[PDB]
Order: sequence, then C-alpha cells, then structure tokens
Amino acid sequence: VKNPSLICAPVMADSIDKMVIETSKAHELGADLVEIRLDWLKDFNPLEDLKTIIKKSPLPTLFTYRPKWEGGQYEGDENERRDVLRLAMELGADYIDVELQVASEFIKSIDGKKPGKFKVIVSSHNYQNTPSVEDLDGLVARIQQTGADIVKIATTAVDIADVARMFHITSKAQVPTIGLVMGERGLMSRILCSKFGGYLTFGTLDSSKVSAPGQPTIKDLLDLYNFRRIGPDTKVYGIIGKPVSHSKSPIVHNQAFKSVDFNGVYVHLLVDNLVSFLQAYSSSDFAGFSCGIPHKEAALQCCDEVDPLAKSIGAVNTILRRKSDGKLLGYNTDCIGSISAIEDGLTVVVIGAGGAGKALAYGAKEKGAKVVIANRTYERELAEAIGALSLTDLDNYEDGMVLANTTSMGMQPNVEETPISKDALKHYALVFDAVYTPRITRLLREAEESGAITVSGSEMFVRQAYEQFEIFTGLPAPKELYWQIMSKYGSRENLYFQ
Ligand SMILES: O=C(O)C1=C[C@@H](O)[C@@H](O)[C@H](O)C1
Repeated sequence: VKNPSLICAPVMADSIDKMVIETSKAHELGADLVEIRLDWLKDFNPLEDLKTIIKKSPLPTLFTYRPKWEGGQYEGDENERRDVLRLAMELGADYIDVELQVASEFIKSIDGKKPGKFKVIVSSHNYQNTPSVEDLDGLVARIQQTGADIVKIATTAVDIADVARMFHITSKAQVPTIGLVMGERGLMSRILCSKFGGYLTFGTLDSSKVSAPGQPTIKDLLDLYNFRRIGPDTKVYGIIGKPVSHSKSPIVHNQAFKSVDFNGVYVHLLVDNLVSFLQAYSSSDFAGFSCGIPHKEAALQCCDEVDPLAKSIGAVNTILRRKSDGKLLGYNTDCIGSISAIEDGLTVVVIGAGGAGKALAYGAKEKGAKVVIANRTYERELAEAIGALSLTDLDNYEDGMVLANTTSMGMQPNVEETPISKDALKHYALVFDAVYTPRITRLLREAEESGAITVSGSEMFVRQAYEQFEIFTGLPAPKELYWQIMSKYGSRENLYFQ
C-alpha cells in the first residue's frame, strides 16, 4: 500500500530540553519523523512543553501519551491524558497516537476540529502473540471503524513464521497501516516495510533508546539494511541460524548488493524450526538463504536438489530458490572457504562434527592429510565416513600439526571459552577457528602465544560469503570487494543485531 515506509525515531528523554536535542539528533541521523513519548517526561507542563517541542523539532511530530494499561508510563486521570493529545493536535502536531480502546470516544471529541495536515493514528499493541489472519483482519476493521486515519498494529513474535501474517496485512489492507512484530524473531518485520506496504517503522537513536523489543537503530536501517533501496520487487535473502544476532552476513551481502546495484536485501533469520520456516516463506519473495548452526544438516534434507559437493558432505550452508519452479537447491561453500583459508595459512584435528565440521573434515581428506575429528559427543561417525576422539580427551594428545575449531565455542558472548587447553597447543603448527565474532578468540590468542600459525575465521567467512553472493546473484564473485567490505564495515566487535 502506497508510499515507501517512513522511519520514525522514538523520543523518550525524561526532560523537555533533552527531548529537543533528541529530535535534532533524529534529524541528523536521517529519521523522517519523531514519536514524542510524552509518558516518559518526568515533569510535564503540557501547554508550554508541547509548544516548545513543536516549535523546535526539525522533524514532523507524532505525539504519544501512552497509559500504563497499554504498556506505557502514564498514570492518572484519563480525560487529562486526552486533553493533552487534543492540545498537541490544536498546537500543530503532525500526528497523534490514540489507543484503540478509547479511540471512538476520542475521535468523536475532535470531529470537525482537526487541522488540515493532521492525521490520527489509532494503535493496538499485542504483547502475547501474533494472531491469525482472521483475527488481524477483525482488528484492522475495528480500528478503521473508530475513524482512524492510519491503522497501527504491533504484535509479538513467538516464532519467526508469525511475521508473514503481518506482511500479508500491511501488503493488502486498503488503509495506511503501520504493522510491526516485536521481539528478535520479529525483527524482519521492521526492516522490510517498504517491500510489503508498511507505512512506518521505528528506528532508534542508538541501541540503548529502545521503545519496544527488536527495534534497530536508524543508522543500521539506512546504512546496513539499505532501507531506502527496499521496494516491492526487492528479493529477500538472509542468514538462517540460532543464534543469529552475531552474524555479519547482513553487513557484507547488503554492501555487495548495493555496490553492484542488485535488487536484493539480506536480513537476520532467527529460526527455531527449519521446516516450518521454509514452508512459511516459500514465495518468490524469498530468493535464497545462508544456513548456520544448527540448521546446516536439516537444510540438506529440506532441499529438493543438492549440489554434489554438498551431497557428499552431508550439509547445506547455501539455499537458492529457483525462480522456474520455486524449487530449493542446496550448495556448500563452507568447504572451499575453510580449506583455502587454511592452505593460505601455510594432519588435521577437527573440533566439532556439525555441518561446518563435516565440510572441513570432508575437504581435508580430499587434499593433503586425512585425519581425526573431535566432538562433544564422542561418537560423531565422520572419522569413519572420511578416514575419532572424545572432547574431554582432546587436550591429552606429533609437534607441528593443525587444529580446526568449527563449533560455537569462543563465540561472543563466550569470549573466555576455548575448545582446548593452552598447553595442548604446543603440539600444533596451525590453528584455525571458524568463529569470527570475536575476531581474536581465546583459542586464537593462546594459539599465537604458543607460537603457532593462526588463521582467523574471517578468512573463512569472507571466502564462503562471496561464493554465496555468486550463487545468490548469478554475478561473478567480487572477491576484492568483499575483503574491502569486511575490512571497512565488518571490523567492530560485540555487535548484536536483535
Ligand atoms: O555467521 C554467518 O553469517 C555464517 C557463518 C557460517 O556458518 C556460514 O556457513 C554461513 O553461511 C554464514
């Protein structure tokens, strides 16, 4: 429905003068409007403070005076609360937000008294779940019947599949609709508004000033997710994982897509259940995915066709949806990225026997030295299907060999977790850690103190990523670009996108 989505910045400073500065920062960062959260002001003088904000804000203003019974801070008399919103209207507000619960009464109170530019948002907040399309439809119709100018519905993501229902609502409701799904599993709903008809999304001045769970920053919407480039035809890609908030795949693929003017967007996909995820997002809108822990093996099963390298590895880390028939094709770029990063570093000990361990184990037997796996669960086979070692024993273990961590051990926030004792590294000449967040794991740090050769996970991450770009876009992998993107935009640590 109609225009690209606006970016609204929530303004929650507890004093009038600080809110003024926040509206200025909102303007500097690129926000399109501000939501003035009046219920967050510590000492409020409505006529005075309202006049101040409207006079000084460089951006159009949306006033919200959220009561405690709708998730806000305001307590006290209800008519006084409404008096303030009407006051904001007659003082020159661009919008007010009024709760569905009181919306009929309130809109009646201003009938024939609205200024010309003024729109009334009527909102409903669901902190439990995301209702069925049938129940959302009825919600939309109820909000319309109050006389709302704009419909606002926030729901809660119990599973990421919930987001498809909200997209269906914003895409097809014939009324300007703000439709958002809260929580980390709902984050995709906040990014893709301009493709699915959303009127507005909330982006924060920074990650500390969140007004409801899941909101990204304005800067990430604009510069990381390329918000202004997203449109109805943009194809959606993403990193399927659990956890997923550490992933820098959205940073690199969005920069590459933008650099080559490819009409795609890459988001985080926090997926609990891989089967239901793929079923829920089967349309052509969702053109490909990357697959991380713990879904690499299940993805191989969910794919209709499987590349031989991935077939014979047992795991899929890249899913392409073929436009012809909607068919899911599965590839593996972990092998080449891992092995080639190690070869450039210069008997193989592979920590972990999940999808990433399978790809590295497979690759190593293919070229140079075919050797031994170590997993938490000892009995992870793979040392047989390729040519084992219980995790508790791996420290107790040649002088100048190799070791390759492919588990999540050491990944943020577990920065002091390491898969093996420092003293046991004396037996190793190269240590590779697929973990790239942080860049310097405890394992890699201690491995270097042990005088060994350290190849970081970023060497593997960038390599496997430009191979996925090639699969995703059908365009030649722009290797130099991806290194340059990772160097300039993927260097900061302790980043959580959630
Ligand atoms: O962190 C990430 O985004 C990923 C890491 C690796 O598992 C890759 O196999 C996956 O494709 C992307």
